[PDB]
Amino acid sequence: GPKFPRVKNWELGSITYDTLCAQSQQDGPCTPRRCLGSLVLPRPPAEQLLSQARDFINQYYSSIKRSGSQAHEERLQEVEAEVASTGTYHLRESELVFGAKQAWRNAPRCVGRIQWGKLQVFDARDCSSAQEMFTYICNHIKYATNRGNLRSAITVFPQRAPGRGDFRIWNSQLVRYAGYRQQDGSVRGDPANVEITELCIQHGWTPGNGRFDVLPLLLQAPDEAPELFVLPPELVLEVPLEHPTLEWFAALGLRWYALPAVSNMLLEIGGLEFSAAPFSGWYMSTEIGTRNLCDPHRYNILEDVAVCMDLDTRTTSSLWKDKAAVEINLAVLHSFQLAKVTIVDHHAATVSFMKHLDNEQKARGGCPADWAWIVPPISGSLTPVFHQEMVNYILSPAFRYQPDPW
Amino acid sequence: KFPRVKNWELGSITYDTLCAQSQQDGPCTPRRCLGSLVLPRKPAEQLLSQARDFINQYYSSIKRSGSQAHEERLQEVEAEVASTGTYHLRESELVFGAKQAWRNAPRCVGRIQWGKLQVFDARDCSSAQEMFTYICNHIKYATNRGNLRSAITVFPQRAPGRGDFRIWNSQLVRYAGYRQQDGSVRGDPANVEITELCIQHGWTPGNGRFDVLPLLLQAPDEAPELFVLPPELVLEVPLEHPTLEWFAALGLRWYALPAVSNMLLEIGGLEFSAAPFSGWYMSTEIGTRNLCDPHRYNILEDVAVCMDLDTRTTSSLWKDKAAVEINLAVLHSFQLAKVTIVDHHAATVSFMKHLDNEQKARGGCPADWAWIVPPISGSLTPVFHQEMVNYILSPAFRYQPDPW
Ligand code: HEM
Ligand code: HEM
Ligand SMILES: CNCc1cccc(OCc2ccc3ccc(N)nc3c2)c1
Ligand SMILES: CNCc1cccc(OCc2ccc3ccc(N)nc3c2)c1
Ligand SMILES: C[C@H](O)[C@H](O)[C@H]1CNc2nc(N)[nH]c(=O)c2N1
Ligand SMILES: C[C@H](O)[C@H](O)[C@H]1CNc2nc(N)[nH]c(=O)c2N1
Ligand SMILES: [Zn+2]
Repeated sequence: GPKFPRVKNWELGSITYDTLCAQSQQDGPCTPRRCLGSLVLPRPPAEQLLSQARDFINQYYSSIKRSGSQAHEERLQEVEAEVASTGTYHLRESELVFGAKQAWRNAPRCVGRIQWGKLQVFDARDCSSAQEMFTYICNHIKYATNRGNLRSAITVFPQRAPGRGDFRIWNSQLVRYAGYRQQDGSVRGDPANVEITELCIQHGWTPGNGRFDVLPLLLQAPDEAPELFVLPPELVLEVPLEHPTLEWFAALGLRWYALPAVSNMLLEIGGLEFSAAPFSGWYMSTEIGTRNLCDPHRYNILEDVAVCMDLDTRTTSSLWKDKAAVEINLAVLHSFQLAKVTIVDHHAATVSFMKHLDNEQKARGGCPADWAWIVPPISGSLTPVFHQEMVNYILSPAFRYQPDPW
Repeated sequence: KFPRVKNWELGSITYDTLCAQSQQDGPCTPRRCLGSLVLPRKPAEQLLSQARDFINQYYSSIKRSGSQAHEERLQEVEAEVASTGTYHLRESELVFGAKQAWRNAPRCVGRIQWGKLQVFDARDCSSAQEMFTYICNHIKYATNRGNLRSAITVFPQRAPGRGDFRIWNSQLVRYAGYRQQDGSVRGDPANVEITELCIQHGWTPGNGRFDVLPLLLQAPDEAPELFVLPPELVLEVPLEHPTLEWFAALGLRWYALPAVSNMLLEIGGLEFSAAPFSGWYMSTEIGTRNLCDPHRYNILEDVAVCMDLDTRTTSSLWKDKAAVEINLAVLHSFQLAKVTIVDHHAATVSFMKHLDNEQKARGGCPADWAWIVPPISGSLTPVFHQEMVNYILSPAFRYQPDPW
């Protein structure tokens, strides 16, 4: 009936319509001729800045129920004046907080959005050096880790400025394991991290040689070479992996870090671009257990675990990969619980997401979601989100990919 | 322009140029992607263009493009359409058309097999009784005592101002779903509606969990007729587990032949409303979807209790552990019964080889990532890490409304 996408849940038979998608002011990669929804990474003039700024200020005043008021029209005139004399403008602190949270809420690929209202926003817009960035980051890590009782947080560094260089954190995460290319062609540690490891070495880092060496931070303040900073070990909480019934699993010496803190994304609010704005939550167990440890192009431990479980690895039909993978995931969950470090399994996460979808249906008339990323990498059809159709679209404020600084 | 397509495990890049041959719209627009939706929301010059395109594909396929036979066949089609508003395919064109529709099916992980398809021409069918004979022969051929062979039977095309030939069942073999008035369903909940239609058309119902349904067959503008399949034609595999001796005690079983019968086959603008086709099962369809889906037989909790797993909490991954044992039971049992089946690992591996064949052959291959990636162990298969482009090519299989 209504002129909006109809959206079905096939488990429950329930129907909704997404009206929120009509607020998208930015095109995705799909056309009526072909769907490109499965691609990971598909491919200012003051007039364009102003329309984005106005849109965000409207968003802000709506959220505090003062839409159309005197303070709304004054903030609008102030932003236009600011832009008129300087080419850019600045956010009030409470505007920054609302934007950072709206950006997380708007992120289609995040299954953890039930939590979006509980985000601690650290304003670091006064930072003027790389040393100072290191201080802010350390504080963030400390606050976010909270000795294993993890708290969502984001630290926002100064925005892109006309005729000045960007604040950048070169590492893709605040905590990452080194990946050392060996003379045979293979990689010790995390192959995902080969490039960043070699950049750290060029910049003067004395390299380790373990499978789990924590990388130093490479931090770049405006118009300056990046500087190297070693994280003090006591700040970086790690969890050794053991299995509840398989006693040998502990002998593998596997481990992972507690804090998933992404640091290379661009946070865009009202046309303003924050090139350095690391944020962190807590892991879903399949991220560590299935992706980081079992991806063929990552740690690739599946065959090793399977051999220890004495499975038949000469034939697909023994389901040795599925069997090993479940035990690895169980080890991740059990170890994190034993260490009292916050973690969530893929069943509890997806159930909480279904609740999130129901909330946003009422609050906003929809919720942008990327099915391929929301559905977990193991046990897909055993979670409720698998049977839930989703509509994917770009809303702003937004977290965005950005080119590597080198 | 043309999509850049990357495999994230191997770092290799292709470009899809096949998609430029798509002439029919999908559901997506640049404002929003609707790729996860299961079903679509909803003259003579048009028929002539689709007809001309298909004939061109056919003569190109046999390397005789431009031949005298080619030019004449285009005039034949043009003469039939100008005179009658429609036209008919020759058997060879139909055989080609059916294979191309399979080859073009973006949701099918089994397309490495696309050239090996037996095509039965049932276009000289005039009654429901005749459709039944054709269907029984199809099942007999396809089943082949456990050595499954892909096949399709094609019934008369749709015609203006006449009802359609239809098989009302979604698959030729399906288990009944009886709704007990205390809410629950005995049997397959996916089939409650078809089960009820059968009963009021005069079927005496059973009361088991695996009662094979009769077929409702409809000749144009006639009420459908009921036909019970000869029990010897329906091959079933009882499920047991290689190590859990209690598993056989569950009484689980499934049929060998996945034979879809409600899709529409479109070739060169002609529409075949009844064109059932079958191949063989991939184990996850039975183990994960049919037996473990919450809105199907939903046996996860039962198997979990038998394995003495901690059902109290999600963090024990009881669901994942039971699911794996069920899929293992399916593989073991089909293999023990000498019935064709492929596991999701072998299947996705063969699909990758297919993407590669098709890249060289046609410059791309339409694929629906959400459907190609198996319902358990997604990222442990190569297809997970492969980007895919989805679009509609003709000839094609399409959904069509339920005839009731
Ligand atoms: C609090 C617990 C959280 C959980 C369990 C969670 C879970 C996830 C997961 C599993 C993914 C998929 C990423 C992958 O597979 O590599 C993801 C993506 C994402 N998350 Fe969340 N998240 C959480 C908190 C946050 C926070 C605090 C933010 C930002 C303020 C955030 C923003 C994002 C963004 C932008 C993506 C997409 C990244 C990309 O496109 O590459 N998440 N999240
Ligand atoms: C020979 C072995 C075959 C295998 C292993 C196979 C595998 C599969 C699987 C796993 C699906 C997903 C279906 C679901 O989840 O319900 C599928 C879908 C599909 N298959 Fe195949 N298939 C085979 C043969 C065939 C043949 C012979 C045809 C037609 C000539 C065909 C046409 C299709 C079509 C049109 C779909 C999409 C159905 C829909 O959208 O509902 N397949 N296939
Ligand atoms: C390989 N895909 C791109 C890529 C590269 C590096 C990290 C990353 O992770 C995304 C991401 C972002 C935020 C997250 C928040 C919480 C969490 N558990 N995982 C999260 C994962 C994604
Ligand atoms: C969109 N409705 C989903 C739906 C409803 C009814 C049957 C069905 O089966 C799809 C299907 C089609 C062809 C197949 C060929 C081989 C095979 N193993 N499974 C196959 C599965 C799928
Ligand atoms: C090709 C495909 O898009 C790619 O492998 C995606 C699929 N789904 C994903 N889902 C999550 N959560 N994270 C990922 O990196 C990916 N990768
Ligand atoms: C909502 C979602 O698109 C829907 O559940 C799809 C997902 N992928 C699937 N994949 C296959 N093979 N079969 C299916 O029925 C589905 N269902
Ligand atoms: Zn799309």
